[PDB]
Amino acid sequence: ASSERELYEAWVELLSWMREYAQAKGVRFEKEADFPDFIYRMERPYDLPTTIMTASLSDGLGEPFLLADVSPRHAKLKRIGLRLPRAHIHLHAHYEPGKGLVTGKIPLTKERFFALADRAREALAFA
Amino acid sequence: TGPILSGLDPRFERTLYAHVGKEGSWTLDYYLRHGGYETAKRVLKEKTPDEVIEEVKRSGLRGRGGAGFPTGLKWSFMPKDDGKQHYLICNADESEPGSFKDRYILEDVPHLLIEGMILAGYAIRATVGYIYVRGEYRRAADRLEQAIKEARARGYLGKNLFGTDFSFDLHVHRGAGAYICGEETALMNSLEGLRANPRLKPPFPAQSGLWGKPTTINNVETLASVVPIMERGADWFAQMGTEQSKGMKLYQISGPVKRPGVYELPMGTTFRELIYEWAGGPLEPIQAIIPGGSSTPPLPFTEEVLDTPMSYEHLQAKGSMLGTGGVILIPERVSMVDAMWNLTRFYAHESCGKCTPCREGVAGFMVNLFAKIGTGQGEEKDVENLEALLPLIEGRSFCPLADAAVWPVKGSLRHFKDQYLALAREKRPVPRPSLWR
Amino acid sequence: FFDDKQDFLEETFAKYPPEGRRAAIMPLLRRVQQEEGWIRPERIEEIARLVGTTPTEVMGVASFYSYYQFVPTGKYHLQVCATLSCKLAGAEELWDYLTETLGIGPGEVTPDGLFSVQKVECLGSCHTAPVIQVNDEPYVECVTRARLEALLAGLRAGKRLEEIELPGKCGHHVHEVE
Amino acid sequence: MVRVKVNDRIVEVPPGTSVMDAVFHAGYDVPLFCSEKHLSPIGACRMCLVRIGLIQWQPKLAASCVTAVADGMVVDTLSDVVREAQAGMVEFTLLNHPLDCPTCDKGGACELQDRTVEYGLYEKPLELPVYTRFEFTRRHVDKHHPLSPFVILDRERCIHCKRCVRYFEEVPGDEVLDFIERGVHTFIGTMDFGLPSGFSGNITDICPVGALLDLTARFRARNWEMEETPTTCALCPV
Amino acid sequence: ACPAYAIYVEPAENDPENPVSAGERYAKVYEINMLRCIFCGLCEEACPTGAIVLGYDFEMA
Ligand SMILES: Cc1cc2nc3c(=O)[nH]c(=O)nc-3n(C[C@H](O)[C@H](O)[C@H](O)COP(=O)(O)O)c2cc1C
Ligand code: SF4
Ligand code: SF4
Ligand code: SF4
Ligand code: SF4
Ligand code: FES
Ligand code: FES
Repeated sequence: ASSERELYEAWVELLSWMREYAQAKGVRFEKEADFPDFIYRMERPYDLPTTIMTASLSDGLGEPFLLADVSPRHAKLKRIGLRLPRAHIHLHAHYEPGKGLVTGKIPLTKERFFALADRAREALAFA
Repeated sequence: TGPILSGLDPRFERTLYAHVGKEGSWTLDYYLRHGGYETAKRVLKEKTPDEVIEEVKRSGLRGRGGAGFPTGLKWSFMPKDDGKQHYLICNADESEPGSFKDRYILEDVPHLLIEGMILAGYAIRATVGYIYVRGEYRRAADRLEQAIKEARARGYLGKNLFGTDFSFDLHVHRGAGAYICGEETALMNSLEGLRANPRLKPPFPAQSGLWGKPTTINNVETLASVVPIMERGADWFAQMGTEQSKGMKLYQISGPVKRPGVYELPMGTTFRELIYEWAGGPLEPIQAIIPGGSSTPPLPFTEEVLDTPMSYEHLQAKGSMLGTGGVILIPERVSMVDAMWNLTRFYAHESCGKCTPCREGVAGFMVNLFAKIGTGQGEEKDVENLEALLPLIEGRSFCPLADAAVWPVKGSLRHFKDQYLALAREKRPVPRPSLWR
Repeated sequence: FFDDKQDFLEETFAKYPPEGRRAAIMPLLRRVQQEEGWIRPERIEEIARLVGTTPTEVMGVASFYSYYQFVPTGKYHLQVCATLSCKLAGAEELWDYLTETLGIGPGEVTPDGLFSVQKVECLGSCHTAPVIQVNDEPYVECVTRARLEALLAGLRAGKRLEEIELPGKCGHHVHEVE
Repeated sequence: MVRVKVNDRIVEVPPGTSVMDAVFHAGYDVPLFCSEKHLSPIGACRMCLVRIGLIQWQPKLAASCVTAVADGMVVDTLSDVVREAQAGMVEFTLLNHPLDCPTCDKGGACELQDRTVEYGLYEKPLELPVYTRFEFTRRHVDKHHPLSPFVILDRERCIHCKRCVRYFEEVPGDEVLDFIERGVHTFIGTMDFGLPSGFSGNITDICPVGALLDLTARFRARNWEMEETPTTCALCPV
Repeated sequence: ACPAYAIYVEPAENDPENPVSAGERYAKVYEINMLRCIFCGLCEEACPTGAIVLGYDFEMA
């Protein structure tokens, strides 16, 4: 499917949010990894709009409180994930065309996300 | 009747229940007023430890968890007094799916269990017992804490007993769920308050275990069945089923079957008898039956299958085993893929991560195959893959969780293959189940 | 936390052999879990200090199990079974409805703050499938749109499930059809 | 002394020594990731699998870093079933290992890396060559994470041997690392900060993958290029 | 890879704000000695991101 395109565009969305919330609170933004399928590309033409496979929001102490990973080109169940560490909470965004980025069937929106971030932050952070 | 006692006939007498469903039966005094605690008094004032072993070793009792190890032998490994402690751990975290026999034993007739642990305790010279009750069972955990205070107050579960010199006590330790904690070695860590992962196997707890001192673990059924044995003789026990398949067992059933529940049937009984005579036939014809536990692998609905006994000696040979007697019936409305999908998303959840083969292999590789097949993004390749994955997992785990997760998917590709190949090869997702009321 | 609760400490520490000290982690946690509804760092640091063991161990033990929590819960922590049997009675579809009514999925809290949701695996009461467990208060056997909506409507109106009742019939240890 | 025959060669072996050593002693070889010298085996990485005879083989492959030794024992590490099971395990471990060799500062000296090239032989005369049979998204977690002024911690890389945790528990007696969740989700992490102990750093050599690295020497040369000069530490009298 | 020891690469730790290499690690010093070199091209084949790629200029002296 063309889901691919929307998925990546949604991944841009997640990133966009992460910079604003991050700068707002003074909590860090951090790139973790960049795609193998970018680093090791060198003659297969690149098409994607970002280079970042994994990224996180970190607290004052320096442990992450939120991890954010997209699936790259290779994948067979392409998804974007969130994970709160230590909490055993794992969220799976699929895309449903036009509906949005959904966690199952619930739309994942900015407001949703800010709340998710805050409950993470307030609970897990030590700083 | 007679020494091959199968089915309902007038000479089989219920004993493991006859009090459940009648609320207000968890009083010490209700139990006492049935003539209870005589049998404890008798063994304590009469027999030696050796005799209460030797009797049971004949009786036909054998492991009643998701294992079958003839219980005589299991006590035979005890050191029989050196000055070292001994502890009897009642494993009431039976939380393997499809299984719920143990739940009510704890809830309505606790003082029975407790008596059984007094009996067993005395035999292996153990002085303290932990009952590791499943954490989410709230009712059971109340009733057990309750029972143990009562029994202790009136002093039959005390620091000295009768005119005797055996002494015994119990503690409840309410768990926190988690299937893997059920495994016998896992439990000893779990209880000890470390993280729950199994231990190595060259010490057996009998020969050295829990905090250095030798431990014994027995199952809720196993313990409950000790009282009838000790009461009425080994002979009274031995009549039930074929030999090496003695005793009754608390069979349970679910699915779209007419009257599911616990049906206390003798062993060696046919499925046919259970599903029809007792459980009032099905509601939709069957695609497969997973007989006992969730460990065992499905058997297609067959006449020759229905007519096979329930034992550790007839289901053995049929490429299954008997888990907890908790049968599940699978109707043919839904897809086998969608059944196993749910089953192996469960097993994958509950691994412990200690082994590579089962950490990475099952909970990361295998499961995703299922996903692939059952989303219609599948292909023939994936089933070919899966097939080859199985001998690479079975062998190589460190504890038996893996083997319980592979067998269902092992058995299921021989018999129901067609469907798997269908949904994958044709790029067709599973249909949805349609049975929510 | 257990500073006021010192009888409770004597009570749980007494049960074990003195050399088996580490056992206490499970109950000590379990007290914090029921009464404040989700563990906090300070609790674990204290629990650690008490049992005379480094925090990191206690963290590992604590983080293993299914029951324990570490984030904002609601009032009614909704625990839907997702295993085989339950699927066959349409537990799947239950979770679809439930979640889409409330407006939140896993590890989130409802805007009122009365509802957290969370999956769980086989609860071992397959015959009366499905089931849910709210908080730690006995199993709501069966779920049907009615039975559910009654449970909901009560909780929403300021009454628990231990103090109200539902339509239907769910038996003692046998029950009927599916 | 107990008489063991591995494949076709015999070894003496003082009674009660793990099979693994008797294998290596005989000159045949097995891979192994979880059991380092002067640390107890808790056979867990599932690599050291052999088949054993006592003549009759056995229905399951024993992990040689665990079971004892006995009379006239045969231990086999050439057979079709052995190599096959190993091929399996190599692949399984590698399932979630993130790609990083060129920038991995564990360089040409990585137990995972080398084991792969040693044992991972599928079936491939004149066929297509085959590489990794995984084809779903990997684990992804944080990495490059300082635990202390001397130790940086990746958390993606790790293969979940027990070596580092095991060490901390047995040897300096201070626990400061221990596993977190469970199933596939599990990851090593801290809950004490700075790693207090004068002996924290040793795990860096101990980790047989590149998960645990020496921050003072993070990015200052690739592992092999160094000239490796044996000498003695004189900053104390030990 | 080289059989002349002609390529010396001192690595360095990437700025996070102005990365000069896509990966987390880069080459603060990259030197190549022509007067040693033999022009095998094993370097390029060995390089996994194919960064070093033999040229067309050759009028060097
Ligand atoms: C992976 C695994 C999980 C197990 N889980 C349980 C359990 O949840 N409950 C239980 O009573 N026994 C369980 N057992 C078996 C018991 O630990 C023990 O071996 C058995 O119950 C002893 O026989 P008896 O209980 O019939 O006396 C498990 C065994 C294995 C290998
Ligand atoms: S087989 Fe699984 S659940 Fe069992 S010890 Fe190994 S990783 Fe743990
Ligand atoms: S970081 Fe290394 S030593 Fe620690 S468990 Fe992992 S692979 Fe083993
Ligand atoms: S730890 Fe080893 S196998 Fe992993 S990226 Fe590093 S050099 Fe490679
Ligand atoms: S072509 Fe490259 S590998 Fe060959 S000598 Fe030159 S610098 Fe070395
Ligand atoms: S499958 Fe739900 S209670 Fe068993
Ligand atoms: S070295 Fe044997 S299982 Fe790890």
